[PDB]
Amino acid sequence: TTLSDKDKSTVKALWGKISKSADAIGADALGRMLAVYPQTKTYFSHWPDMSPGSGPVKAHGKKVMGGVALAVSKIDDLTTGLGDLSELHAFKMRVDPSNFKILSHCILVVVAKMFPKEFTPDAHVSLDKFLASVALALAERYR
Amino acid sequence: TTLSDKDKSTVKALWGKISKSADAIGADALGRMLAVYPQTKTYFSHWPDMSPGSGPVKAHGKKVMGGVALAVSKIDDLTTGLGDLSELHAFKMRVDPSNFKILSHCILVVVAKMFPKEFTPDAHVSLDKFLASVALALAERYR
Amino acid sequence: VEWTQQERSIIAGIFANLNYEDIGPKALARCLIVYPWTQRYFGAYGDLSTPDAIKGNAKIAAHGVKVLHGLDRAVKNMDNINEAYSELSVLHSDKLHVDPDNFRILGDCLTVVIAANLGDAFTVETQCAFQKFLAVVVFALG
Amino acid sequence: VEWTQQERSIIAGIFANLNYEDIGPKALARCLIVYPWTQRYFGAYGDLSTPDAIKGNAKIAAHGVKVLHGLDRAVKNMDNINEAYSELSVLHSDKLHVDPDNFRILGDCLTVVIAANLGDAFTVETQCAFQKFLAVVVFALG
Ligand code: HEM
Ligand code: HEM
Ligand code: HEM
Ligand code: HEM
Repeated sequence: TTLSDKDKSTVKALWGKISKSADAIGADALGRMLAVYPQTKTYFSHWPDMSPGSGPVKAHGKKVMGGVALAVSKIDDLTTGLGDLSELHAFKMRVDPSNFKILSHCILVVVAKMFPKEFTPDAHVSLDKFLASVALALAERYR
Repeated sequence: TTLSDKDKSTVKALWGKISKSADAIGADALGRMLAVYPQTKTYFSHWPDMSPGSGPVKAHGKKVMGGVALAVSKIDDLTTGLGDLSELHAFKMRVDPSNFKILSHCILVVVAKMFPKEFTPDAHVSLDKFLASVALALAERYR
Repeated sequence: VEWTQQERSIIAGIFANLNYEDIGPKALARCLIVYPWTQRYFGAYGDLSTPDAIKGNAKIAAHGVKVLHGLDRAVKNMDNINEAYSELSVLHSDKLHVDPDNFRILGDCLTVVIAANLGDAFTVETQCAFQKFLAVVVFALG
Repeated sequence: VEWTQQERSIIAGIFANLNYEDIGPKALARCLIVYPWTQRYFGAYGDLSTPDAIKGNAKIAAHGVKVLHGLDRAVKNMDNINEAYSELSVLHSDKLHVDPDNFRILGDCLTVVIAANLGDAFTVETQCAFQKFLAVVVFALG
């Protein structure tokens, strides 16, 4: 999972083009993870409404891409950089680690949907690496 | 994936106790990978015999636990530590990542079976983490 | 393919010799400890805070033995495990929506505890048969 | 699975829209680039060294198009992908022993390509039905 200089450069270049859509990406991605993978909904069950484009999905999606924005900031050491987010997801919430891959996948789909021209195979390998690193670093506080 | 101080001593102590049976753990775990999970035979099909205790499995089981020992000594940097073998497995041989979890499992089973009293839940958790960090180290050179 | 005679006799043999109150609590507790997110499903079971507590947890011990009797049902019905398991399937998959990889995990904790228990008796061929049985139950559960 | 009419017609809708000459090559190439271990199964397909070379590869490209024709066949058989896929399953699981995680991963790659291509036509509803569909296909392959 170690990210190369090429991976970091690629992810940061991609983030430079996409980041003004970060709220829309997060919203569209959370929405889809919950509808397309309904088993993730058990984590959000206290929410009034979990449906695509709803008030809570939009508010939370911003937060979630704020977390990805945070990781792009911390890309040299995600392990420390996402420590608080690990505490919350792994230790408090006990999110099953299989769901991180799902949200990662949903984010890549929405980025590809939104920026088809930007999202080459090359952007795709490095963003997928970065997302795995994000996913590992979020798993730090299980055990 | 990252190992705690507690994790590294545990694995050292346990490896302290069980090193003397290395060649036999390797050979039994490898022999068990290939028989219980026969999809794994594809990578070893050039061997004249893959059966449990055959010469190739004993000889190789020996090298695998060789590599395990290295990891133990290398435990603060498995990435650099296992650079070469990752190159061999992940780049040159293209071993599918799903396979590293199979062999890891087979090693904890043989270890449980041989050292049932030292193979405590505490040991398991650290050994399993450690074998995962080795898996991840080995996966470095895929992409 | 499907079951060879040698296979059904290995599986019958494991479960006839098995000391449930020993293997069940151990495996379940190992699983909660080694894979802590599985604790999420056990909030009703009280003190899960340390591994010491998980190990001393009486509710967790009872449920570990219940797991093993759930396998005995597949043992008695080796040819019809999918049907035998449909209600447990609905319980595990359509109500609790346990990611199908956890079943694989617990079946792993259980193989390890059985391996530690049986020692020399957990031959290579016994492991082949047990894992083929477990693969059949986890598929049944999903 | 237990398809509603809306899912049937969404799924048929997706594959009526797609030009498989464009989607197929892209999706398979992307699989090989993003998950290079899958390159292991394509030793006979010539030049896989760099990315630029993967995309330029006519044998990989044609094979991506066959994978889409494979999918299309599953859309012709939505209630019996299992039966319709039996030989594909013998081929991927019994002969080649592709780990099931790989079918998942090329499924994902395909969904990423389809998403880039369809833009605003790739609704939430569309992906829900598309994934339900791929999940039947990967179970049929394994
Ligand atoms: C890319 C991976 C992920 C990122 C970056 C992410 C990010 C975040 C952030 C930034 C927060 C809010 C923290 C705060 O209040 O300060 C959050 C909360 C949460 N996340 Fe995630 N998350 C990820 C994956 C997941 C997954 C897979 C699940 C469950 C399927 C999940 C479930 C939750 C839940 C339930 C909350 C709290 C809900 C609430 O405050 O009402 N997240 N996440
Ligand atoms: C903990 C995981 C593993 C470790 C520590 C390990 C270690 C090693 C070592 C030390 C060697 C010998 C390299 C040399 O010749 O210098 C080796 C070779 C090899 N490994 Fe692994 N290995 C692991 C996992 C796997 C897995 C999961 C597979 C596939 C199922 C695999 C397939 C091979 C093969 C095919 C060879 C070379 C065999 C030959 O030379 O004929 N290995 N490994
Ligand atoms: C080897 C795979 C598994 C088997 C054979 C198994 C078996 C069983 C059985 C026999 C029951 C009793 C059902 C009843 O009373 O109707 C049960 C209940 C349950 N199982 Fe499992 N299980 C497996 C995997 C898992 C996993 C991985 C989890 C959690 C991550 C889990 C969580 C539960 C829960 C929460 C209950 C309900 C107990 C209650 O209502 O308090 N199971 N399981
Ligand atoms: C979404 C999952 C997949 C589908 C629908 C799919 C579909 C197909 C189809 C339709 C064929 C040609 C069958 C024929 O016309 O006889 C094929 C062959 C093949 N597939 Fe897949 N496939 C999938 C996943 C995979 C994966 C994950 C791999 C491994 C990385 C793989 C490797 C191969 C290879 C090497 C061949 C042909 C070898 C030959 O005989 O030249 N496939 N697949």
